[PDB]
Amino acid sequence: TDRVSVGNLRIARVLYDFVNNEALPGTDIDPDSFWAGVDKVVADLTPQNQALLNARDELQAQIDKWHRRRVIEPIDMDAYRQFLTEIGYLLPEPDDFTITTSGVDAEITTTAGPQLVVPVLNARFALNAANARWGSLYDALYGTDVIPETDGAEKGPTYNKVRGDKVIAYARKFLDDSVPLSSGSFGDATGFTVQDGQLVVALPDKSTGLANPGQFAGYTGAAESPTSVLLINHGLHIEILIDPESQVGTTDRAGVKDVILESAITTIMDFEDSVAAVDAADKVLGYRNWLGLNKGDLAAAVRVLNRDRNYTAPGGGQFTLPGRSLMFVRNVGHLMTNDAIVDTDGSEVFEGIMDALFTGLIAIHGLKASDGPLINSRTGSIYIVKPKMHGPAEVAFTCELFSRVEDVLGLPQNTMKIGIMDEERRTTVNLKACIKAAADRVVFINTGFLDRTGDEIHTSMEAGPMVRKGTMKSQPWILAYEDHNVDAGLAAGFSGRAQVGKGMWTMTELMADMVETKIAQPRAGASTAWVPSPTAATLHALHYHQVDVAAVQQGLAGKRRATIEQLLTIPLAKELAWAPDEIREEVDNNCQSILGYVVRWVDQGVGASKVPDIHDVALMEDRATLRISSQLLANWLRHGVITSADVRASLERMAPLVDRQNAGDVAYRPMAPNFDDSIAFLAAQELILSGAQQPNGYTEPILHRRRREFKARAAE
Ligand SMILES: O=C(O)/C(O)=C/C(=O)c1c[nH]c2ccccc12
Ligand SMILES: O=C(O)/C(O)=C/C(=O)c1c[nH]c2ccccc12
Ligand SMILES: [Mg+2]
Ligand SMILES: [Mg+2]
Ligand SMILES: [Mg+2]
Ligand SMILES: [Mg+2]
Repeated sequence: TDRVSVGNLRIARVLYDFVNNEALPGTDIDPDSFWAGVDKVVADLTPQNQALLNARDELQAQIDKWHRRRVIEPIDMDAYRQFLTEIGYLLPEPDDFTITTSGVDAEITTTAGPQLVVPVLNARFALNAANARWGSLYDALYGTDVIPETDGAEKGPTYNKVRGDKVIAYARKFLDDSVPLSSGSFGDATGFTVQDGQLVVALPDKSTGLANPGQFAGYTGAAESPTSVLLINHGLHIEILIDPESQVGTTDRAGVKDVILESAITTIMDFEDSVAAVDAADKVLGYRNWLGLNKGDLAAAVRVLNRDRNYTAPGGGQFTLPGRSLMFVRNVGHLMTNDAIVDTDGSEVFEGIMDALFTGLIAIHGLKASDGPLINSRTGSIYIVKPKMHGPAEVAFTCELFSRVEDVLGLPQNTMKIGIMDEERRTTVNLKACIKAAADRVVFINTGFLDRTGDEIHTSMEAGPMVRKGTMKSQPWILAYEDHNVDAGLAAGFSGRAQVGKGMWTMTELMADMVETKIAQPRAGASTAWVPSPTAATLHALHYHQVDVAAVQQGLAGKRRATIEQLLTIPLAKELAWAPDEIREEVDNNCQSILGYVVRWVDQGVGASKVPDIHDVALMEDRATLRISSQLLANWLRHGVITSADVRASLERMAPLVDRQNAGDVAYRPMAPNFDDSIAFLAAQELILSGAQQPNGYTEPILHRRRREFKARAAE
């Protein structure tokens, strides 16, 4: 075969060559030392990794049996909690402590703003994401439904000046709200000059300054005639571009062309739930993009990474603001193996261990000058998001895994920082202990609420039928879970030190709703929350201007707003909650969601994209939504809500629907009418019917297997 032998390992040639020829040069790490380190880290940590997974199996088995020796319905909370305690699921809270993480960048410790997540396998999206640090507010307002397409203000093939005027007025009002004038309104401004180092705004009757002069951050061009004016509010920059000779500028009363918002302050380059990668060839594509990102030289077809932005300080001197979001990388979690490396017995190597070694190695390039200044962390950290951990022993393992990798890479200890996803129940209920296990590495906690819902369903699979998917977002457990996350963070001293993050808005086209509703996240003390696109980053940024996150977090200090009983309130459906037609649309909804996502995953290897749902609402969802949908259907089938023919009929009904929605594509092979000849259709069916039997309801084992099958089939 085509592998390279290194001690006990057999490494796929593509990955071996990539590491040697692309990743290693420039690092000063000796190739022989690196590979021997890989072999030794893998040898030392593999049995512990496996034991952690066995522990999940043991715990879930005990829970399944507890429910199966079932009473007559309502759960006895005191008994249940005592049970969780006795089996080591629910562990004691450690005493109060404060995190000690150092060498973290201001983007994480201090700045509250949007956090963008993007599939690393897509080079052009990853590039747009890195550049999303700065975004046009005019484009984001004009191009979405935040400005209502009413009579007269609708989007056409050419610019609609009536709609344009609304965009302008929306932005003026934002300016008045965020950086107030001493008197008057930006709506009445006729010009901007800089005089003796202070901003002067001409009104039609007089001139005025900012109510708070300190919000004047800089400018470009001559002071007497600046091309732009830079402001700051709540640590976020706003830049008024001034150009009377432009399409929009000629219409504006002050010659204003656009308002640019500092938007995606950080971006997560994703190797996990938003990509499909099932072998070395797939991993390498991802590693190569992550490499191009850190070196500054990634470029896509049809392009490049933005340079830093130049300004003149009011006081007088040239300075620079970052032109890119600070980049995290999301590694895969502890579950999966990947044949990119096998051992001598032919066993696949743990993929999470590989990601640490390789994304860790590659990240070193972002700590040094690109060939321009260094791309990423100026304070010397590597930021890794670690998803899907179950409890504090699993966090401690990641800690030791990073420590060992730091040794192999010749990096100082604690260089590799951890963004902890709070997205599994055993982590939620032991959160304080989970943070403590990462006390000198943690840079965020985040409520990954979609995965969290999946785990909620799987954990209590045998308890009874669960409420519908759309109901989950408002169940007591999840609300308690959101508050409990913030409390634990603030109490560990995250304020000023680490991000307290919240979850993804998935409805990419429903931007007016996002602007209206996602404001609840910073209001809840979240210093960050996830957005699916640069456009969504720009709009979510509005929320950080209206909400003083720092102040909100100070007010929340010391409070305990969720009990363990609330956390443990299983989302069981009640007596006769649904009519026949309600059950049927919930089934169709889920079968459509599964099919539309799985067909692109297995056939084209796309792990995330805009997928229209049943009512054609565009959704940017990923593997976690699949986890929920398959687990819910498995749960309804398990408890007799629906029959196996119900499931079949719905799959078979929804399948041509999906073929139609994707009739546009060219690599698309239709599932109907020969369903059993469709590897994707079979994968979809398997995720439901075998769903209850997947470890913690995870979808990767079925998905990886079927994608690999498809790839193999398309080669004979
Ligand atoms: O009485 C109780 O409340 C309680 O929980 C009893 C026990 O767990 C055990 C008693 N003998 C044992 C041997 C092995 C493992 C557990 C036990
Ligand atoms: O809630 C979770 O468990 C979680 O981790 C969220 C996600 O991964 C994403 C949800 N929609 C997305 C679109 C693009 C990239 C990532 C995502
Ligand atoms: Mg006992
Ligand atoms: Mg997740
Ligand atoms: Mg319901
Ligand atoms: Mg199981």
